[PDB]
Amino acid sequence: MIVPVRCFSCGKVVGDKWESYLNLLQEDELDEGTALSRLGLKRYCCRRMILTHVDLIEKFLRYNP
Amino acid sequence: ATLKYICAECSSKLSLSRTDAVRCKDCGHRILLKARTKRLVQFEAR
Amino acid sequence: EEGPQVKIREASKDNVDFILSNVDLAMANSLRRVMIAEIPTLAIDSVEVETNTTVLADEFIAHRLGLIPLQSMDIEQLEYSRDCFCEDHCDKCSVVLTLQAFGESESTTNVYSKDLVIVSNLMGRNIGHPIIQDKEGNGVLICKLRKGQELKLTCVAKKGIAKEHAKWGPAAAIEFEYDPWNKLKHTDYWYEQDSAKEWPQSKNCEYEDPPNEGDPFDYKAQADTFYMNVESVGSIPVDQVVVRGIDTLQKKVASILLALTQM
Amino acid sequence: MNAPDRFELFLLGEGESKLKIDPDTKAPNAVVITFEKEDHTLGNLIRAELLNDRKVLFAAYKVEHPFFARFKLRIQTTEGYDPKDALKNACNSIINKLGALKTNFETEWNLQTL
Amino acid sequence: MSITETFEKPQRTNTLRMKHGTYDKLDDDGLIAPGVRVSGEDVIIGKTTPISSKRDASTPLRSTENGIVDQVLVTTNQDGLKFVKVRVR
Ligand SMILES: [Zn+2]
Ligand SMILES: [Zn+2]
Ligand SMILES: [Zn+2]
Repeated sequence: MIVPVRCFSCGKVVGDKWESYLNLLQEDELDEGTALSRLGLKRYCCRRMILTHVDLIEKFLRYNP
Repeated sequence: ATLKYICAECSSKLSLSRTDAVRCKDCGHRILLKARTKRLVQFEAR
Repeated sequence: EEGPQVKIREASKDNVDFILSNVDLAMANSLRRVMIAEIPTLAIDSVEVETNTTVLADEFIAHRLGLIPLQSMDIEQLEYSRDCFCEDHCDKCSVVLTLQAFGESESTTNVYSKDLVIVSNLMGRNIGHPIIQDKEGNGVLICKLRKGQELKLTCVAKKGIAKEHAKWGPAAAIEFEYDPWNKLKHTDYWYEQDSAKEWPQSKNCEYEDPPNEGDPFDYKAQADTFYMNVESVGSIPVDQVVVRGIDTLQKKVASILLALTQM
Repeated sequence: MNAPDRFELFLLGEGESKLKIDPDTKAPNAVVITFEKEDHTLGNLIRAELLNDRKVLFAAYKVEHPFFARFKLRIQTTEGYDPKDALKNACNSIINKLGALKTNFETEWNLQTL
Repeated sequence: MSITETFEKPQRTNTLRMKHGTYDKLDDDGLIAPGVRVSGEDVIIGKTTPISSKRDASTPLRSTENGIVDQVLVTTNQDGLKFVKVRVR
C-alpha cells in the first residue's frame, strides 16, 4: 500500500525516503540506481525495498468514501 | 450526537427504526452502512 | 589495555567501522548477536484507535507505528511494564503519544512521525521523541489522507528487545569479516578455472599481508582480527549500540555467576 | 494459536531456574548444566572460554531443539578441580575480557572526529 | 402468512433454541458493529423465527476464524427483502 517503514531484511529505516526518491527522479532527472545510492540504500536488500514498492494508496485515495 | 447507520454515498448519518424501510434523505440508496463502535479497540503493535 | 582491542576506521552518527583484535571468534560473534537482539529500546507497543476513516486498516497502521524508531537514549532509566508495580502502564514504565490528523486541504495530506505528540511525563529523561534523520524533519510517512478522512490514535511506547519483536532492534545490519586472505582455510572457494581470478578481493585485504607462495600451511593460527561495522537505526547513538552490546553480554554472564551463588 | 509468547524466549516461566546442575554418570568429574532461557549467545561463549582452561577435560554445548530456549553444557575436569568452579572461572574470565574491550572502545571512540 | 424472521437480540422464551456462541456482542438491531472484535463461535447476525415463539436463526462466526468486524451493510432486494452482509477482517 505505502512505503514499508523498514527494510524487511536488515531493519534500515526506509519509510522516510519515498518522497525524496520520487523527487530524485522527477525534478532531478536521475536514474533509479544513482537515485537509490544517493539515499544511502547501499545493500540490495534495502535497495529492492524502494525500487520495488508500488504506491497503491495513491489510487485508493481516489475513491470518494 | 449518535448515529446508528450511515449512507453508502451521501455519508449523511441516518438512523431510524422499524417500518422505515431502507432509504436515506434524498439519496434513495437502499444501502446504508452500520457505523463504527465507540468502545475503542486496542491493538498489539506487532 | 591488554585484551580485546578496538581500532576504529570510520565513525559517524550512523556507522562505526572498526577492527576487533586479540579476541576469540566466539566473543566477536556473541557480541555481534547481542547487538542485533538484546539491546533494550522504547517502541510503540499498543495502539487505541478512536477514528480511522483512512484507506488503511487499524492493525495495518498500528503495525507501522511500532516500526517508527523512538528516542531510547535514557532507556535504562525506564522500567519494563512487566516489572513495574503499577496496573498496566504508567510514567514509570511507559511513554504515551497521540496522533490526530485530518484531511483538510484538497491536496493529499501526509501524516509523519513528527506529527506524533507525547502526552505522558518524560520526567527529564531523553526518551520517546520520534527519531528524525531526513533532510526535512518529516520523519517516517505513516499514512496519507484524502480530504475528509480522519485518524485519531493513542499509542503507548514500552521498553523491549529484538528477541521479542524486531521493532525493538537498535541495529540495522552488522558487517563482519575475518581472515580476508583465506589463510586459516575456513572456506573452500568454488571455481570454474581460477579461484583467485573469479573471487572479488575484499576491502580488508589491504589491511593484511597476502600469504607467501611457498609457505607451508600455518596450522596453529587461530581467528583474531575481526573487521566489523555497526549501523544504528537512530533510536540510539551508534557508539552506544556497541558499548551496551558489551554491557548486556556482561550482565548476562553476571546473572549466571549469581545463579551458582544463590544456588 | 499454538505459538508460544515471544517473551518465553528470555523470561523464566514458573518453577524454572536459570540453571539445573546434574552429575554426569558416564564419566568422572563430569557435570551437565541446563541453562533455561538462553541460546547460542552464551552457549558458544562459555564453551570457548572453558576450553582455554587446561585443567578442563571436556566442554561442549547444544540446543536440542530450536523450538525451546535452553541449552545444555557438559564440563569434565581434572580430579580435585570442581567443574562448577571452572564455570565460575570461565565466567569471570569472560566478564573481565569484556570490561577491557568496553574501555578500549570508549577510548578509541573519543579520538574520532564525527 | 403472519410468519417472518427478525434481526434482533434473542433472549430465550418457550423455545430456547440457540447456540453456544455468546450474543453479548450483537446490538439490539441484531447486528454487531464495525470495530467489535470477534472470534470463537460468536454470533454475527441475530435472527429469529416463530414456526407454527422464538426459534433461533442466526449466523455464528466460523469456528476456526477470528478477526474484527470491518463492515456491516443493510439492504433490500428486488422483492423488498431486508438484506445483511457482514464483512469480517
Ligand atoms: Zn536491507
Ligand atoms: Zn443518502
Ligand atoms: Zn508502570
